[PDB]
Amino acid sequence: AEEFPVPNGFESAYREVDGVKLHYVKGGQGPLVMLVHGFGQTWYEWHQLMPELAKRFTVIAPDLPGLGQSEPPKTGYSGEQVAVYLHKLARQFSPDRPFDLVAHDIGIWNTYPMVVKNQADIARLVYMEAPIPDARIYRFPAFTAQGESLVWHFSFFAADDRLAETLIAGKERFFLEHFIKSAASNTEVFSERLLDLYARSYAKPHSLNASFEYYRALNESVRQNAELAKTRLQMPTMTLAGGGHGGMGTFQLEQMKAYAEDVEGHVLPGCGHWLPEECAAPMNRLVIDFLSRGRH
Amino acid sequence: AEEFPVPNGFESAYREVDGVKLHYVKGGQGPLVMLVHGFGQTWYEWHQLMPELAKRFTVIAPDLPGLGQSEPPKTGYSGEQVAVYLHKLARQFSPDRPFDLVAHDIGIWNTYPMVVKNQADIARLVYMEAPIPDARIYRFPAFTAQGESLVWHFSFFAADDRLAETLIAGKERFFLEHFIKSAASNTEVFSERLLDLYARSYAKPHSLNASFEYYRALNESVRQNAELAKTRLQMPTMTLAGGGHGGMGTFQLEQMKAYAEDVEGHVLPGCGHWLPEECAAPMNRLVIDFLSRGRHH
Repeated sequence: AEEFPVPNGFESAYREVDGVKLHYVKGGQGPLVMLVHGFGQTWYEWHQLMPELAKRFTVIAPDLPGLGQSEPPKTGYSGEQVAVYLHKLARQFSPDRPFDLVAHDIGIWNTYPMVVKNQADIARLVYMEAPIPDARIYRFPAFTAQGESLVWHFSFFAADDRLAETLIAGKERFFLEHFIKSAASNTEVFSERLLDLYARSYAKPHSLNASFEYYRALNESVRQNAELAKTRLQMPTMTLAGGGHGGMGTFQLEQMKAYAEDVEGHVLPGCGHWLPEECAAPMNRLVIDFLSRGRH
Repeated sequence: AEEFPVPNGFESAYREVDGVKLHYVKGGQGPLVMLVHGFGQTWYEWHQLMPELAKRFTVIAPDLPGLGQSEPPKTGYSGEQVAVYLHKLARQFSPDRPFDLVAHDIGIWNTYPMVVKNQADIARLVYMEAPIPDARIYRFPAFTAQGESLVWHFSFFAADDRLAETLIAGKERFFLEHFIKSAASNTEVFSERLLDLYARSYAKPHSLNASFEYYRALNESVRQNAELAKTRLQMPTMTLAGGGHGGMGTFQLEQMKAYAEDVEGHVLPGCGHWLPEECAAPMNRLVIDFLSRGRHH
């Protein structure tokens, strides 16, 4: 059974990586591009980009460990631990050539360490809508003169006593709608059917827990990255951020400048946090053009 | 019915104030001292301090509107609106003489406006463990490297769609134990028995909603206080703060210095947010001593 409809010409499949059964959807021909989703979502957030990208690239979109249809990690949920699974998965399909990486939301947390540690393996990098975990996150305000801040959920999700699972269980559909729409500019793209699909997936008890374990490991990820960041990224990089309600604005590019020698960035007016769904056409265009500057 | 045990020699009663029935516990003789609780709690947090004060003062401890056994406010939940109820209540019992005020947590939010607008009615003031609503609250971090963010719950509670009530309804007892203990240094004082009492009270549906309305009005309270703070507090004031896990530390006194001409502050080591329960002996002593510098029975 599939949690989300697979696009025509793609296959839903599984690979064991270090004893963890990872789910992915894969299609196309050419050099490999890996697309990595974030919280509240699955591989499916890429379903509109995948068909167009598959015209020029072999495209793979995995479910993060514990989410979608992927087994939980056996090591842990820190960025460095999770990135190993994603790196080895990619290498199973692109052993002889570097591959491209596109990541969104906590997809960034779960890929950065494998990028900085295996630079020869990464041809081009696209990062959108999420801080790389570092001391910058400790400056985000708890509360704003407009109400809810962007990242108060960091503390909610990281809290012990299984605070988040306990409060959210039985109300996954309600919570996810509030969470997604509150960080959106374009709330309409999130139909009741779409939210139904996402809620059913993350409502699996192991997935609801997995979701929050990423946040419970965030400080550890920050400590890990403090060491990793001593080495700058050298591959061509592009950042994307939403310029509307819910988006990161200039933060995305400004942070990445401290990490990457060769980076260009765009802020998309009228778009919030969920770029692939809120602003699919221009996001898809920018990603395709950026990756197509290389061999394909 | 009483949600919490009234101390010997005290009475539990009600007073209608501007159409709102407020519950309070009262005892003792002498000048009036009003003690105002905050979130997650009721008048009962003061129950160990009350008998001691009542030896020298008339002591009144009301339930905040909508919380404990008090009706919700009819006007609104902003500090200025709620402060009217508390000021009028106090003044029914002390119409011809100034009274003392002790406030904890959102008790501060709900009293600061009536203090600044009626300075002659307030003899002495003790504030503990909460920021006065102003621009400083927008600088607290959402997420910390060590321990936990002190005020991330502001956003949770203020969120639209009744996010907090919807998630917490039916799970009040679980949520309150986590909330209280995560903001405590001495977690051991929060026995299951005591937590049962507090949770039962704020589980009343109107109380759960009321709790969050105070946070939904926080920005409005900030805007109100921006005008009010143009006049400094002139009466003797004391701040207390926990120095341990969950406490405000030096922030309490540092902010109060911007509001008060006459302030002394204390940070209590090994104590978190819940001073009256976590550190009863030193907190009670500091409060009784400070209030007893003024005229008392």
